[PDB]
Amino acid sequence: QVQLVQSGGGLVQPGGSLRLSCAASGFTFSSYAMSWVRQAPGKGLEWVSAISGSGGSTYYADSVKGRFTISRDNSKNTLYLQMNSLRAEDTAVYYCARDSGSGRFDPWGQGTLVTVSSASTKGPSVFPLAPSSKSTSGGTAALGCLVKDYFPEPVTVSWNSGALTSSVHTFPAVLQSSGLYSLSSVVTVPSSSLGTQTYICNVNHKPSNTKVDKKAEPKSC
Amino acid sequence: DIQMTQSPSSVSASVGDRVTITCRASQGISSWLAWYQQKPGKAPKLLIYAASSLQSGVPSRFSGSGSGTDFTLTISSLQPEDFATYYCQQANSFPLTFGGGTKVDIKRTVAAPSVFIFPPSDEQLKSGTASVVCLLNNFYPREAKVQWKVDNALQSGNSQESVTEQDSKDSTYSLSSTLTLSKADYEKHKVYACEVTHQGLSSPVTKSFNRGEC
Repeated sequence: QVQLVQSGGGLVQPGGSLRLSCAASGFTFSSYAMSWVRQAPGKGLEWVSAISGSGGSTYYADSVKGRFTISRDNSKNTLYLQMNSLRAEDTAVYYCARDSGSGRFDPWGQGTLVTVSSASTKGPSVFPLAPSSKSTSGGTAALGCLVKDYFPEPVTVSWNSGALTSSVHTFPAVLQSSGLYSLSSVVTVPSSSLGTQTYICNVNHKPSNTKVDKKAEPKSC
Repeated sequence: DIQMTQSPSSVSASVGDRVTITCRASQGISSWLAWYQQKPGKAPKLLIYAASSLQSGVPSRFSGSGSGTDFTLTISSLQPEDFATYYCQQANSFPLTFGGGTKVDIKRTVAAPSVFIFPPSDEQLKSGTASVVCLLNNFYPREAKVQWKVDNALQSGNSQESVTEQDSKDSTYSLSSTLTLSKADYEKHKVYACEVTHQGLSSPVTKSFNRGEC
């Protein structure tokens, strides 16, 4: 079975270097051209580079020429990408791919995430997203938790120790100008419940060993 | 550089519907255009090569056509697993270029968002930053416009949005918008409002709070 297995992605400081690997199995690697393609958050696919089966010809997109270096070890059947002088915009999932004739890509590797950022591991602060005390009962009230200023992902959020699963939306994290992540987890409940029932978000950030239970009790506004 | 324009940017269709996606090249690319399927969090999968040749293992409901500068992808009868983002790619000359992507949606009836606003906690207010959050709950289609106003002055450049993937039960979206301020600026204004425009709303919905009463 034709397989591409990627490794080497991770966190790199701005200006640094990183080497990506794509191990190929199940076909004759030396008979096929290969490419790197990348994908920025929420964006489309962008082609980076290609190399012929022998390694004699290399091709690069304009945005990356001179800065990254694609190479291959046909004896270990592993493609590679040495990345130098890194910038924040190079943060992406990188895919290796087979040129299977007429420019079609088959197979794709699973991709590997490169995050180019200057930051340390930080556990998050958790803040209530609270409605006000003046909610008509019978209506729908929203409450939640703002999970602010952490790196890296993930944070997991459950509600009432897993008992509250209906109407929960944990939003994808957004990267702030500071380089730290932020996300919100929210739940909607009947407004009549706000005086008798407690709502607690369970936040787990495993890289920083942060465990926080935060209650989104409201405020009199 | 060969510019690829894919249209439309998004399509909402029901299971069983026919969907058509176009890819236009700025220059002649003969027939060297491929179509790809990418499901969320997964690698792209080859669907179509040489504009019209079906890749092995790809269902027969997929078809490609076109030449030169004008190309078309057709799914004759949409099936649940074909929800994905679809990309065209040219292989005529370097650089290789991709279209902007087309996200294919699952159709349901129009649903207006429930809108909620959350002031920052006093805890946050001790750290020197203020986050005001506008939540859009359970709406369809995805297109909605969120504008923040602080004492009726339009804010720009200080909010961020996040949209959920489509719900597997009711096919709606949710949006979180976080407006970020300094503590001093938050204490210097009174009325904070998030204004929502959406296809399902006959008029803009505004949710607001007064900081001095909180």
